[PDB]
Amino acid sequence: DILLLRAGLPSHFHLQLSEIEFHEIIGSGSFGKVYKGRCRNKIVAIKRYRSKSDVDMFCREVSILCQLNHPCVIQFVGACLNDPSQFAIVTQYISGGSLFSLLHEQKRILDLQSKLIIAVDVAKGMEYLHNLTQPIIHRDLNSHNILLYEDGHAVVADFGEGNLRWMAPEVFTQCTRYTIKADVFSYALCLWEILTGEIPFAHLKPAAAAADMAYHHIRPPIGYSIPKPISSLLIRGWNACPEGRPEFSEVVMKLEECLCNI
Ligand SMILES: CNc1cc(Oc2c(Cl)cc(NC(=O)Nc3cccc(C(F)(F)F)c3)cc2Cl)ncn1
Repeated sequence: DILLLRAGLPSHFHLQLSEIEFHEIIGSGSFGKVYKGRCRNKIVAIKRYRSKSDVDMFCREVSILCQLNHPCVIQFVGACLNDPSQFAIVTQYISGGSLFSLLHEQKRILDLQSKLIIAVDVAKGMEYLHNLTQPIIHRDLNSHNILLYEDGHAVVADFGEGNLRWMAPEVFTQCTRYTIKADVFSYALCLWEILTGEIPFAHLKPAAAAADMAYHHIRPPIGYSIPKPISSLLIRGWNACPEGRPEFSEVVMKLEECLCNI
């Protein structure tokens, strides 16, 4: 199974653990630890791994990562595949921190152009993922999974955390496979999060906020201040009906159009 991955993975992506230099620990998880370090004269982040469940996730992640090549998506450096002790995933380190920190922790006041540049960059990355021959549903797009360069540009990542006529809506929805349009919903919430500088339903806990969007059809408030083209993107973006949400190819277009008038 691992051998099948070794073969499909381009040779230049093959790392030897000795090639990788581990400095500090940045985060933890079910998979193991995430180190910062140095590899091939680059400052990198290393996802070091500690069952068949765990390995299935490892192969999945590498298979995803070796395909990704876009300036708005995380950048794969390589993977070490010799034996399950040495399993690691290396990516180019990004130093500007998450979008979450910029908005809610550093609480920095942002120009509309600064806001729109991050928003466009995230839309491009998503457009990229959705337009792969085998499209990738991020499924967990949020401001924690959006990293920033020091000049204000953004990158999309993933830290890794019967008859229908009479069916209850919650039951119907579980029988309906979700699509890439699930990312457009998440994205819309991020877009609101950018412009307002507030966490979506900040006064609520996560599961409480989710229930109000699903059961009670509540969205974050869209003020008059927010520009017409973007408030439009919001309205259509977090539409309960997936088919009513726009593609990222259109999202990029509308947003780039805005960057010209600013
Ligand atoms: C703190 N600066 C960092 C941290 C860092 O850690 C990471 C991150 Cl953030 C991500 C990943 N790997 C992935 O994101 N993999 C992935 C899997 C499925 C889909 C996607 C995507 F991009 F399509 F959403 C990405 C690994 C590490 Cl070590 N990396 C850089 N700078």
